[PDB]
Amino acid sequence: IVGGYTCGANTVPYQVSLNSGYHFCGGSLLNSQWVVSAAHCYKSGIQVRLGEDNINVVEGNEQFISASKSIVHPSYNSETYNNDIMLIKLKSAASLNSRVASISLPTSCASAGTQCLISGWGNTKSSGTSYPDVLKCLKAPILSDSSCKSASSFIITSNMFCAGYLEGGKDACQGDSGGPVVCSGKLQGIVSWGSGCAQKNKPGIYTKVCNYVSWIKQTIASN
Ligand SMILES: COC(=O)[C@H](Cc1cccc(C(=N)N)c1)NC(=O)CNS(=O)(=O)c1ccc(C)cc1
Ligand SMILES: [Ca+2]
Repeated sequence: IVGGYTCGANTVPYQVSLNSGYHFCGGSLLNSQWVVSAAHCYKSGIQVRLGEDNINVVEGNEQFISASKSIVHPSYNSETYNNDIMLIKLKSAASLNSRVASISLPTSCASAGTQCLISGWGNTKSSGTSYPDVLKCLKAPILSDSSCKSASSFIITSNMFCAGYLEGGKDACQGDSGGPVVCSGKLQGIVSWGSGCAQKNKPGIYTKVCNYVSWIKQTIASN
């Protein structure tokens, strides 16, 4: 997260870190047994880390639980990142508490201009690299598709939205992928892609979660 702020320990209790020896992506807890992340974060041997603030220090509220199954969206396209969404089932249910908690799925989508909270342990620099230990947070609005497309020339699909600031300085970044975009109490986005980080006229691109809720619910019901 570039241009954000330190969230405060466990203030984003649905935020998970995906670990394969090291943090590599974010995720969001959606019930005690399931995490949602980006398909482009898929790998085998994922350990889900819940209750994290400092990812390099055991502070006392963590739960480390191995993935038992990962399910990449049936129509995920790795070239364009269309349908960049994945479900991860935990080998054992998380013990839910004030620091390890689910985020509600939307019943309807979020409109342009709606303010959201984006969070993660990604790079905090727009030029070069610096990776934080504690969770970072950013408030950012959803942009209209037309403004986003005209400013950026990005090719996006109806399964993506743009959020951030066209002027630059505030954005998600490498290492935030898979993590949450929460707007008005609902998980509306997953950190997916962009061009650099926090560059002018290059806002962040997010998987549009509202389009996937029926798939999420039926997948969870059957697995
Ligand atoms: C700094 O490193 C990068 O090049 C960015 C990081 C990144 C990741 C996620 C979000 C942002 C953001 N600024 N909001 C930035 N990667 C990428 O930006 C994308 N990875 S990518 O290069 O593999 C890629 C690019 C474009 C498509 C359609 C699909 C995949
Ligand atoms: Ca920790």
